[PDB]
Amino acid sequence: SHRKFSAPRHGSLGFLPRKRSSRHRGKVKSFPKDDPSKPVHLTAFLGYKAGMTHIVREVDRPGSKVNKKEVVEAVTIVETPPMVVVGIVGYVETPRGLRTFKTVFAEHISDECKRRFYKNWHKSKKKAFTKYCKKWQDDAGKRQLDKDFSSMKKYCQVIRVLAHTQMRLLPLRQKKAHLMEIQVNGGTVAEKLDWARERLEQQVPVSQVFGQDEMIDVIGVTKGKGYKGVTSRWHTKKLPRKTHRGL
Amino acid sequence: KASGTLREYKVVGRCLPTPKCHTPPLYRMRIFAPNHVVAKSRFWYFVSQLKKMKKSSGEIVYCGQVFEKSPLRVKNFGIWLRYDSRSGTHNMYREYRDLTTAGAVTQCYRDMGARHRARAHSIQIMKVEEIAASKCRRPAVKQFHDSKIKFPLPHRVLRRQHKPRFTTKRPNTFF
Amino acid sequence: SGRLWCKAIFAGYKRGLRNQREHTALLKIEGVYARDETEFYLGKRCAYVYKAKNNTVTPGGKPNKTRVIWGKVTRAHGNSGMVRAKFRSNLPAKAIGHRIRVMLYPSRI
Amino acid sequence: QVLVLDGRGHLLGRLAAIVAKQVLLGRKVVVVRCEGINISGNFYRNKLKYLAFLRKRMNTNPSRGPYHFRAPSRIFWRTVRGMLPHKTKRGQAALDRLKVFDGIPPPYDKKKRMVVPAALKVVRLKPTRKFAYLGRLAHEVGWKYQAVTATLEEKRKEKAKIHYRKKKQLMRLRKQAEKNVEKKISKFTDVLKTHGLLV
Amino acid sequence: VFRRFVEVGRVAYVSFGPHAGKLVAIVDVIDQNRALVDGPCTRVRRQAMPFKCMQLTDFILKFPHSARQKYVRKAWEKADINTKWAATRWAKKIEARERKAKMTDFDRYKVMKAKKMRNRIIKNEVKKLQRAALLKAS
Amino acid sequence: MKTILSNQTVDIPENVDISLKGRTVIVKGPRGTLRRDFNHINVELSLLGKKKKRLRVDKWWGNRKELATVRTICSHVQNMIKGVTLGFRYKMRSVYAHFPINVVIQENGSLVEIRNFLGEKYIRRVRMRPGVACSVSQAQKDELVLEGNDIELVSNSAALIQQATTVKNKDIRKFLDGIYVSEKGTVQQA
RNA sequence: CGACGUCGCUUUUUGAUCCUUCGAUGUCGGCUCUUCCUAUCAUUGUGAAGCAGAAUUCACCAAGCGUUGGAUUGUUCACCC
RNA sequence: CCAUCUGUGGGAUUAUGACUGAACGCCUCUAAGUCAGAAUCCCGCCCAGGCGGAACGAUACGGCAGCGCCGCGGAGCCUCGGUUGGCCUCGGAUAGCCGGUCCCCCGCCGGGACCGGGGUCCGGUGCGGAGUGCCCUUCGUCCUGGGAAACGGGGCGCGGCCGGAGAGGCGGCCGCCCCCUCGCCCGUCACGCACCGGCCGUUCGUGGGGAACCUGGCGCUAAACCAUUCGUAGACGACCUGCU
Repeated sequence: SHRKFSAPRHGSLGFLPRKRSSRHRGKVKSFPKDDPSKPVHLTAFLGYKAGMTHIVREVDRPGSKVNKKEVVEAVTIVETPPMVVVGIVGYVETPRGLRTFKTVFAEHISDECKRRFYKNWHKSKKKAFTKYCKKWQDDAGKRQLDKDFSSMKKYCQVIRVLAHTQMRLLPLRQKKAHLMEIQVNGGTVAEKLDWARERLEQQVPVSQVFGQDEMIDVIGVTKGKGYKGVTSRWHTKKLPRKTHRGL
Repeated sequence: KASGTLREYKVVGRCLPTPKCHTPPLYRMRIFAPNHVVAKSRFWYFVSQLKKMKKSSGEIVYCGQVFEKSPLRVKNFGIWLRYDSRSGTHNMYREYRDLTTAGAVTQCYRDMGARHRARAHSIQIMKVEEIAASKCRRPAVKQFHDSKIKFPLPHRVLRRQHKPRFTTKRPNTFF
Repeated sequence: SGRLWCKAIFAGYKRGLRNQREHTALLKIEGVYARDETEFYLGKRCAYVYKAKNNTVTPGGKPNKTRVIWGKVTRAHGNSGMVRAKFRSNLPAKAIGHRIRVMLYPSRI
Repeated sequence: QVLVLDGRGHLLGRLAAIVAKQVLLGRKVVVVRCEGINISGNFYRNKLKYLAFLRKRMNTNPSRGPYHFRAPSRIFWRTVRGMLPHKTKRGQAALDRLKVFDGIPPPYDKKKRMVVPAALKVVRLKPTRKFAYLGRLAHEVGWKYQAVTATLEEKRKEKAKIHYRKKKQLMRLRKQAEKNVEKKISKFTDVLKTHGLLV
Repeated sequence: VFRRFVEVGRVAYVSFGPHAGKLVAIVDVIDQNRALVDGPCTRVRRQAMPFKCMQLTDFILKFPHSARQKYVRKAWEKADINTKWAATRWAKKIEARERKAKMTDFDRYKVMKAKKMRNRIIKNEVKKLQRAALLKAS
Repeated sequence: MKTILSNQTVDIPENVDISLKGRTVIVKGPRGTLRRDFNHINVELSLLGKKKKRLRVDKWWGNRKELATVRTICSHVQNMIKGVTLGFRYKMRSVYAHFPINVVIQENGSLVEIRNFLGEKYIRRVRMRPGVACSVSQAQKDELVLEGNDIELVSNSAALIQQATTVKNKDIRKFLDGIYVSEKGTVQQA
């Protein structure tokens, strides 16, 4: 037969490897298109959701019914202790997409970031980059650094800075810093690369990265609710409450 | 039939001489057949088609080609054909231009089969005559009597699969 | 020194389309690329050569890991230059796409 | 070595057939510049014949359903797989001796590229018919690298022109050297044209 | 654009066919494929061959929309073609190539040694030329 | 059929100059230079004569639908000559009933602003073709003057502006308001 | 729009037939759910009209997205607010 | 939806309307060559991330061990594919290739002087010889003579100047230092009857690929899982966590 009535399909098939996300941190799959029509500035930034709260403002929509009157809105308090930036990665482009050309870590990186390379801080010697460090302290290493930055200035044409948050300033149980790249939109790769070079290993504020009264996007892994049924997951009507083995 | 290259046979036949009259007359036909056995059979076709004789009541007095008169003289033929066309018989007058009359007729069969898709078993030639430039009439033929003609080889291409499949240069399709 | 055998590509078997005969192999001799060029190779001796785990014995020499399946070209085959050849054992069919040495032992020049 | 074929200017089927035969015989054929491969027929008819393939998916699945491929490399690779066997070990070990690329990678960049004039467009097609580029076909039906490949190839071209230039100069120097020392090679200049070379 | 037309008296090389390698003059065009030809001093019957077996040259003669071989022979020898042709380079290439294809084995051993020595000499003087170019270069 | 030969000849005024590399024909004269590269027309363009009197298009062995092209290429290069020596000009008058078409030229050479159409508050910025100078005239009350060298260009822009101002879901047999190409012309006259 | 004529299509009707299962395919309708077709009711873009506007009718590309809440019968079907 | 927020940008065109323009001296949206064009179509944004890839860190004190980097040495296993190389311009087809200037100006002291590439000239070729029917390498050990040679040749010689990115292999030259001036073509003594008595798998890519074992120099001193905790996750696994 034909479905004797027409109703919208339940759910959305455009989200349908529906499963646990392998990432635990919202993994930016995109970035605003690069453009030399601006001096450089970072474009992504990490915050923590603590809870909502009210707000009261006099709305400004000209000509609308509620214009110039008071309203209340429900805002969500994401707090973001300032991040540090500890590494610079270069991308090149090939007919098959991009390629992670090379990376350069900082001279010294804090334990919060070293803690991201390990599984048993208690059972381990915390020995990362203990050899890499001398590529900052021996002149030969500095020459190799020069070669690396010359290459990343010439061939690479998308540059991203490794950054992380520092848990130490934060009342969360955790002590393992969350690490993310940030892509640097702005003028030529020379300006991008040298500028981020100079900005290695310094605190990154918030108001620098994001403007005021802006319009940003939030990426995260939603709330989880366990292996769940089929009238709550896709919102399908319960069969009348006299059926057999299921309803 | 199955045309190869037609050869213009000539056949002469008669009915058997009955006691009533000592001998009937003798008939000559000019028939295009790739071999003289088919020439004989198609002669019987034509004769039974025209007058009430059959090979049962006839014997083929003479059967042999006519060697071409001057096969080194380019000559343009007008050919009076009559065929059948899936909706009724059509008369038709085509034209060709070649050396041997047999060549002209074979060209006619090939281009009737292509340009008009009538098989070779439904075409019965009436006349083929070499005629002058003042009686040739279709333009396609008409454009080839000029004391001087010149035309380049416009876009010329030839075989390179025997010459290597995998060469390192590319063909020139000018000269 | 140097090699003395023309290269050959073992290419298939005399087969209709669903019947395969293993007593008449097909070679494609690199060098002949059209019929009427076989007339030199007809009857030339040809060998399959390969290696294996266990050793053998080798005429005029010490044992070596090489083995050979002998045979000869027999007749021309196709307008392209393929040739038919029969070997002293049906070819092991692992090599359709491999190399055959077509030598110059019977030389009717 | 291994055969390498320029993909520019050839037809699709007339190159696929020969490449498949050569692979299955054993030559390790490589196809390069697989984006400028021509197709006989106008553009919208071929784009229709691509969407008419692109609808051949299942209900939703990739399992029960064909894997389309939208880059010129793998469209050519699909056609060659069609003309090969690909359900038998001979066919798989065959299809794993062809290698396609878009444009040209470096290891073959500094390498000669033969052609197959049995398949060239100028040869095998009239002047007054229409053809449609595989680059544009793929970029219409989704291949996010048109700009990238064009730029990389045209940067190669500027790399290679100077090589060709030094080649010109070296050939000229050869001409000059021959004309400048040909008072002692005339004996040798004999035994070449005697058996029929250089002229 | 085209610089070799097909005239009433064009003189053409044959490239395919059973008369291959020869030269022969067109007499008159039958149609767009086939044109009656002959060469009496080039030992060919008068016979209609396609254009695809033909190949064109620069030598043009004078005779009508049909002539007698008696007369075309005088027309041929008027130009004395078999010297102008055999002077054209397009014959030298042919002749040298069959010289190669009939070049025997022992000839091959002469040629290999001679050409090897020539190449060493060429690289000698060429190497001197690279030495000389740089010193005056910038 | 395959007619053995068809030809056409243009007698070039001396005051012009024509260069060619294959089918690419470039014409340089008093008012400027134009190019046009006729690929897939497949003809022979030849230039003959002291002071290059004549040009000859020749099509060999063509069919009917292919001899059709010879005089088309004749007319194309003829209009090219007309542009380079004279220059093309088109003139537009905008009919209106109760809403006087307000057309102004927002930037100098192109980018025509059109507004007050039928009462529509919808402004339009019609982008004239590159190499085309628009100029609202003044000796005629409602007059657009389009000028250029390539008649292709000027006329394309012309029909573009005409068609961009038309009604939707209305009777075009009574509602008529809009701009129209009126009187096809040149720059200067013999 | 279309009579007297005439050529097709579709298998969303009803027939005609017995090929497949009688050591079994669970056979009406409704409820829930996916998806498909187009010969398009509405919507995007269009031509036409006996089209001034407003409505409405014919036709084209087109299935991406909609196609309801109830009284009466088991109802498919129907009918009505 | 019983409260609250958020839900997006391009390309190619179809119907259709047109530009130029023949076919057919006119006419023409079309036959060559163009434009505008949309809940369609394709991609972008958003979901997963391939017997698919990338960059980077750390890479085992029983120093009384397990290992890595170099230069070889030493066997034994087993896998089995070939049997000189080619280092490279775009591209055009009713056209090209190549030379040099008289000439045009353009970026690297261009413009103030050396420097090619870019144009425009004119010349040789074209069934392409500056041609893949093509080119280079290319053939048992030994005394002495002629010709090139000495601006040479060789050095896992030092080093340098430097370079190479779509998957860095690899590249030249040069400061030197050392060693021969012989090795290449044409001739002159010869030398192991080379050894096979007519006869097959030997004639190089080879120092090839992978596991497992006994030599000298220089360097490494780790992590993972469990157990445990946590609950931002959980059917059990898996995940996020803490632990001198």
